[PDB]
Amino acid sequence: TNINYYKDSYAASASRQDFTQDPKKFTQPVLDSIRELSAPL
Amino acid sequence: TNINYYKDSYAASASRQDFTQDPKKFTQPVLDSIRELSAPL
Amino acid sequence: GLPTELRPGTNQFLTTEDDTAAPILPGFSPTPSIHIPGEVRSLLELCRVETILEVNNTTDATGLNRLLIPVSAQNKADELCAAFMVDPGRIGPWQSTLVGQICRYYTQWSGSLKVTFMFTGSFMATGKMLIAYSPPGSAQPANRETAMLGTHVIWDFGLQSSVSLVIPWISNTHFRTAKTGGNYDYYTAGVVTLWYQTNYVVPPETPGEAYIIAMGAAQDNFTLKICKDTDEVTQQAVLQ
Amino acid sequence: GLPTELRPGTNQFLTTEDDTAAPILPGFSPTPSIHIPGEVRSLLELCR
Amino acid sequence: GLPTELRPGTNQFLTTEDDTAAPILPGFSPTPSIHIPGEVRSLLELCRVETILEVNNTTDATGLNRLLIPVSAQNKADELCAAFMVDPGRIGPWQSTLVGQICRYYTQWSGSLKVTFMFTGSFMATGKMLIAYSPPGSAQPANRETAMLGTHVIWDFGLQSSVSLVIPWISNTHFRTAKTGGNYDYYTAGVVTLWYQTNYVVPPETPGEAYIIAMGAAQDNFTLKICKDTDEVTQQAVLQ
Amino acid sequence: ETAMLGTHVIWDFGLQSSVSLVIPWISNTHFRTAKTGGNYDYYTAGVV
Amino acid sequence: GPECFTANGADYRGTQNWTALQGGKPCLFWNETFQHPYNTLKYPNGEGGLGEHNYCRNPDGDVSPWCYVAEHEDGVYWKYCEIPACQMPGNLGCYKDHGNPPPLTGTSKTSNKLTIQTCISFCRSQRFKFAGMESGYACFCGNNPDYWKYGEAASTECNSVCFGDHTQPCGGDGRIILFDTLVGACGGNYSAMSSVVYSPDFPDTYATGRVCYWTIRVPGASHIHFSFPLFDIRDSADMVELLDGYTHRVLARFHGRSRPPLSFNVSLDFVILYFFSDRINQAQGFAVLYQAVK
Amino acid sequence: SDRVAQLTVGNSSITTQEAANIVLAYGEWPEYCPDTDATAVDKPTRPDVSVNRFYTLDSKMWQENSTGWYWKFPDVLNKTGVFGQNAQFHYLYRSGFCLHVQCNASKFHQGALLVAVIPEFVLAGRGSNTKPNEAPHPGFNTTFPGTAGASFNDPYVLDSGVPLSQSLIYPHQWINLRTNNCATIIVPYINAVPFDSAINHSNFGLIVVPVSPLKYSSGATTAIPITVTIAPLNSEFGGLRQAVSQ
Amino acid sequence: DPVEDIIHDALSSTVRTSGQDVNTAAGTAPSSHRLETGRVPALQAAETGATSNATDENMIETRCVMNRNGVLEATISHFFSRSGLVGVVNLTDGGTDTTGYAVWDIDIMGFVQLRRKCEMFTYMRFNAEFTFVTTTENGEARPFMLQYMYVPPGAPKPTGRDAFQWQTATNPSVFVKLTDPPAQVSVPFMSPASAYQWFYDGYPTFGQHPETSNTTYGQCPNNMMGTFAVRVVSRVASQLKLQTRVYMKLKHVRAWIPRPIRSQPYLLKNFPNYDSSKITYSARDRASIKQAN
Amino acid sequence: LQYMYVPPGAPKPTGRDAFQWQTATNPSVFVKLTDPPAQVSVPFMSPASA
Amino acid sequence: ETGATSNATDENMIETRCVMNRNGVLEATISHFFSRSGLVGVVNLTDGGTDTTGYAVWDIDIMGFVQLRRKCEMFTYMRFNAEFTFVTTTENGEARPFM
Amino acid sequence: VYMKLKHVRAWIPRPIRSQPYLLKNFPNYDSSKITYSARDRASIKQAN
Ligand SMILES: CCCCCCCCCCCCC/C=C/[C@H](O)[C@H](N)CO
Ligand SMILES: CCCCCCCCCCCCC/C=C/[C@H](O)[C@H](N)CO
Ligand SMILES: *[C@@H]1O[C@H](CO)[C@@H](O)[C@H](O)[C@H]1NC(C)=O
Ligand SMILES: *[C@@H]1O[C@H](CO)[C@@H](O)[C@H](O)[C@H]1NC(C)=O
Repeated sequence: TNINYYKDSYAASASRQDFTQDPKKFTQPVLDSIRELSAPL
Repeated sequence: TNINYYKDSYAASASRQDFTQDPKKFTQPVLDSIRELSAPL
Repeated sequence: GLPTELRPGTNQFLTTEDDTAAPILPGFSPTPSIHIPGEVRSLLELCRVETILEVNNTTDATGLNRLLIPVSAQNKADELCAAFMVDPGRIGPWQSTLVGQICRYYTQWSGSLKVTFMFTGSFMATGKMLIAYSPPGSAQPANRETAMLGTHVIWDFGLQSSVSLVIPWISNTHFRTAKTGGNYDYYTAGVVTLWYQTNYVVPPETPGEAYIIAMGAAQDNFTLKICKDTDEVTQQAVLQ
Repeated sequence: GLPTELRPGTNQFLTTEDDTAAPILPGFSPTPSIHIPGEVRSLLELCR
Repeated sequence: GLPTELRPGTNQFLTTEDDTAAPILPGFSPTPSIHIPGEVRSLLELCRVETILEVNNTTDATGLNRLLIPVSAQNKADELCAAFMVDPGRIGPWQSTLVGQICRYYTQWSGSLKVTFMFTGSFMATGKMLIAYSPPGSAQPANRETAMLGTHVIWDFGLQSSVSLVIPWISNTHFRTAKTGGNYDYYTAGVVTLWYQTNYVVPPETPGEAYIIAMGAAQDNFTLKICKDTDEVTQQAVLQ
Repeated sequence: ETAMLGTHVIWDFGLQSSVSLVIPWISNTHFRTAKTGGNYDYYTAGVV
Repeated sequence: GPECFTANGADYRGTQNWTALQGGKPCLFWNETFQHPYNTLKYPNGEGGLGEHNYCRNPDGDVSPWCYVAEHEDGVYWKYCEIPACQMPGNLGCYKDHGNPPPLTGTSKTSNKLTIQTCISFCRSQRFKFAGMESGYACFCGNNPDYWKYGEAASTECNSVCFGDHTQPCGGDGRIILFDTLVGACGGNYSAMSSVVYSPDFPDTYATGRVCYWTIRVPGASHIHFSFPLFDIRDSADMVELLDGYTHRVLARFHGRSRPPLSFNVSLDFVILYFFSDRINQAQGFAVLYQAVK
Repeated sequence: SDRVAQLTVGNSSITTQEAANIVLAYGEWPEYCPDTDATAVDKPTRPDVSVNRFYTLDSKMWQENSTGWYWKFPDVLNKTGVFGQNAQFHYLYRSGFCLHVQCNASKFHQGALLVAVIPEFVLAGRGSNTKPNEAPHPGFNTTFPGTAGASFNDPYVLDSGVPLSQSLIYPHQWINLRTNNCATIIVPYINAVPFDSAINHSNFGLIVVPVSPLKYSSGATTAIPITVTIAPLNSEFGGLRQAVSQ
Repeated sequence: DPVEDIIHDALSSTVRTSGQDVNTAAGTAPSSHRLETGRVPALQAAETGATSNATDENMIETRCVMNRNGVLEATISHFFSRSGLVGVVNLTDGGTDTTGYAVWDIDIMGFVQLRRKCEMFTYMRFNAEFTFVTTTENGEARPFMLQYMYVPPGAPKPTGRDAFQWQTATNPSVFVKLTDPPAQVSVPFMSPASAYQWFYDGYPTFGQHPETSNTTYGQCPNNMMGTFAVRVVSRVASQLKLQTRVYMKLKHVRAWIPRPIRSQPYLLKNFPNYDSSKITYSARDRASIKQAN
Repeated sequence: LQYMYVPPGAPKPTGRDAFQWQTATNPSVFVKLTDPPAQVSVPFMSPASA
Repeated sequence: ETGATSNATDENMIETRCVMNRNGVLEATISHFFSRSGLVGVVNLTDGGTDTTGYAVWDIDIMGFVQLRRKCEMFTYMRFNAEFTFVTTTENGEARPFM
Repeated sequence: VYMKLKHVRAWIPRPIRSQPYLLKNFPNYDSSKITYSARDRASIKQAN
């Protein structure tokens, strides 16, 4: 519904906000995806 | 028909006025809903 | 760009217009609400609940006793107990009820008004009372045989000590205005007057005086008009 | 915002234009009317 | 042209509005992007990763040792090892963790917080510890038999030297604010206190002191509110 | 204000001048014995 | 020296009649100002320096000296008066705060019943010789002598009330006050020349049975001249004793029944101020002032 | 057939024979915290019998020149009862009360009483001074009187600058000595937050005002008392911790 | 099944006033005389706290009126839709005042006419529409520019005219001219609580509370919501005495728990303190009881 | 300039610094003098029908 | 020690309850975290009698002022589009009829 | 001169700088005044 009065792309304000969160990139950046409630070692 | 030029909700003026009146909340806040023309006691 | 012209009525911060304004926190989620009782959605909702009148608003009646009319036995019959002007916006007893305070925020009012009268006397003491509403015209009547002619309700004591009178909405126009005096007394709504029907008959070893609590409200057809700054605030100093 | 330009003829309180103005009492219901005789709708009605 | 009027709120460079502006290079194609790891899309994504607290933020603890709490054997039992106020926005240890720095950019915060405690002692030295969170109210408790009553987690050493406590989000309101002091301490979130459960029992020919690293973060239900200029910058001179 | 804490019944006068309290059977055991005193007061049933 | 010893200006009876040195208001006399709550009709015999004048006093128990002035609809019916002379010895002034780095980079704490001496008891417990309040709840110790780095500010807007006691100021929000640690304590040695010896736990009431010995060892001073500007003792068992230092000998005695004189010369070089108190009933506090003249 | 009344909560069982008509504040029964709105992530506790009893406060005597009394809730119950020992050990709290007040008098006496709950019943310093640092303020024991319940000083403005004449917007019920010797109110949890502290935030007040003065011909009972029996419903508790008196 | 007492109440722990939408005024139907016992709507019992429902049809010989009077303007949504004064600032930028800035904490209780309206409802929830009118002390407009930064709780407050807080990389600010129509901004419901509270029967903190002077009483912070600062955009001072009023509107309002209207005059801002020496009686004093003017 | 409508019964202004100009209920028009003329629509606000 | 975050969820430690939360995470994303405008630079176009230049050149460096700097330091590589705004005034804050 | 950032896409989050800035294009701090992030407390077991 957001609208742009120019034929360029970079004159829009909030053209698509997005919910996308991936804690696995930083919080658990592990090879062996450990179990949620087990002993890691 | 009312329109908002922003993607937030709190920039509208009178987005939905409403007729909703409940005199029973305050005027007759009674357990035993008394009769309309009888003796209460 | 699009061609346009600015009509008159621009750049004016109108106090009561209804337009959008720039959101100050973009992309904001408020604190989610909670279901709370007592959600009022109208002020007519508050006009339909009773609040006491300061009908005994006299000099030499200070303190809490302004809310109570005295009632004593009358050796001579055909006696006048009390009376008050029904006009809510007008000064007088209705300054102490809510429906008279909230009416002052608006200019015009319509719809029937009702008043109850709780008796606080002893259980054994009994008596009859006549509650007479007089439409406008002349002043309050002299004797009860002149106050009959308006709509009146006769009251008997006993259990269930609160009778209800309802002043019917009678008026030439569709709306009376709250201001009264000068030429605005053309919108006067009469006077309610309460008379001793028979007496306040008391048994022995019982106090020979009592009190009535005059509670007033608005009937379901109460409707109001444009807004108005009230009169009960005259702030002089800025609050520091 | 939308691009635009102000043409001439702006800021002029024309006595006979026909535009909207800000309502002063928002959400107002008037006193309901009444059927009154003699409702004239034209001045040619009075020339006859 | 089209008739129109300028409402109030015009010609105002609002810092946080969201409108179009004239493109400066008409018909421009940017440098095409490249797939780069570490693409963050939220700041809550950064609150869920641990960073060390400067819990030993005392005079006579300067250098790197601010990040470490000492742990030694106690000849007398029922001893208090350390404690700190859990409030992130408040000054204190949480100024050194990210979740306390990033919370300062916002006003209000909610959601459970969690802290881990890595033990750095020798392999043979073992010991039990009690980690007690106390909700608000009185100050930090005097003895551990008064600090039991809050939610507490008991910790045993061995392999896997990092236990996890999670401070549950308990509060009358839905959001506490970062500022604390005066009347804003109504939003205080209690105090975490760590107690010697039994002792720091050491074998012979082993150092009789050790350290714990207190790492803190935010639980998955961490949510934040309107923005705020932080407090950790007071630039005086313009950078030349 | 110390005797509130047990089961209590509040009584108003008027007509029907006989209220009823019922002492509920509360006891550690299944049966109290009639003898009371010494060590048999372990089977005491309180006070009205 | 100062015309004022206590941190509010109660004993201040100065000649100032204005409300400020810069932009001062001509203050109205106490004997026509009767619509305002303080005047001279219902206050006979001068409760708090009240008489036929317009000098700023403190008869209400407030945090500052003040008076009553009218306005051209751009003022309030009173005004706090700024007096540069009533800064008690032990007050380093009030200064404006900025944030980071703080001027006092010692230890910082926060309470909710913080009076003044609770911080001075705290910086003394950590051997930081300067203290700092922030708006009645926050403590700020530190040994730094560069507290003046941000700028000197007037002592009028530095007067937000303490949460502990509601009769003395604890600075402002973003404005610091600085009290030394030698005051509000006892003991130690005074090798300085003309410093000021205050009660234990000043400004608060001394605690239950505060017994302690001051030490004034001055090199080569001919005579020591004491004074008693503020000396209010209520119970008799609470005493003050001026002892000799070499032989531990009694020279003078004052308590709640023997009122103090103005001053008297104590002509020796090593004197001891002894203090002993009772457990039951307490009193406001005492302040003295020694002058080593060679 | 309507004058009798039997309310029984917990091990208690109250009865009143002359008073009639239970008034329920705002038409909503007291209910537990719903799942979709609570914030206290830990499990709260539901004793439901030990605490939900009819605790009886102290008797306040009514004289012919009396002014009024008032209480605060749940402040009246923090030293007594298991509910007291439960509120001192928990930071969070939610409950809904069943007020009930009694004033017995003979059929020869006269008088009336205004009974009303007052949500968020703050009080007001009684003084013309507007100096911000020297402003008159009510003391702690005046605003949190405890189990006893203090008296008014000027009831016509409720000691808050609000006229008593308008005080019937709140849920109320009149005791009047000709027809009813007692009154009762069932009030839900009224608070802008789902839970609150119990020894800091009082949810509401209660007022018992002698509007019509007690008047009796000489030769009768002169000492008329007033007792209030109170009973929480659907109580909650969360965030266990050490004791806290105040 | 193991014990009935635990499954009985849990099954019966379910949820325990379907008012209609009234578009117009309430009409009335006729009514004739009715001479019968047992049925009486007058003799109610106001002592139960209920409102008497003695309708007009049930008392007198009424008529048939199909009313049309609109109730639109009486709802709370359009009752608070009016904007109103909130505060004034005094940005006295001159030679003597070497500050160049003026900070004002938001308190709508400072002015009575808007205060007395919101006192009628104990808990409110709304979104605001602030409006910053701008002028000099003489009412004159001038060619100058102003900055209007909102400083939330916890933010660093400005210190002077050249302060770094005016960089406002996070704090929302309004840059506006003085030859401009008034700036207008919408503001959301930014409480930490779920609803605003004009009253608080207690204290923010725990611990002791004295009885000699209780300055922390009745001060909930959930409504206390930070400060709002202004300067002229300039590093050297221009000599002008400025005074900008600030106005707000209330929209999307939702009230709760109606409260009576305050009759006594206000004396303080955050405390509803009246004076015992001058009790302003609500009703005007009449001559005698039976002398309705 | 400020342009407040004062209905019948409202408190009339008393001076320049009057409290009635707080206008929390009375409709007011705040407008500049270097402005095109202010223009406002007004409804039929009689207590009568005509 | 493995560098992972501990996943000790609240349900797995204490006797929790059922909460269907509703708190919005919209305002915490990076898109609305940098949406605020902020100061970048100042120029000093001292056009007078002494300064016979009449122009002032300023190289774009957002690092010059701290409050915007410290925000973008949190992310090492960024990609965005900008919305510049050139407020205009004199040293006295006065506006004048010039171009 | 003011700027806004829109359509932002970040990568590789970096810790927040605590030390004060001294230069423009170089993150140079001062060894003589290390600004410790956390405020200094009294002792370890004295949470304010
Ligand atoms: C840059 C924009 C400036 C305008 C923004 C200022 C913040 C406005 C927040 C409004 C908060 C609710 C209204 C405040 C009411 C009272 O001040 C408090 N409830 C208590 O006094
Ligand atoms: C006529 C239009 C004038 C405005 C156009 C000026 C050019 C703006 C280009 C913006 C480039 C990205 C933002 C710059 C950031 C920093 O200066 C550099 N990254 C390094 O210091
Ligand atoms: C102040 O100083 C003295 C009296 O204290 C007097 O000569 C002088 O006129 C006074 N000024 C005013 C303005 O009262
Ligand atoms: C009031 O005090 C002033 C200042 O001392 C004096 O000039 C004046 O005469 C006094 N007036 C009266 C009535 O005592």
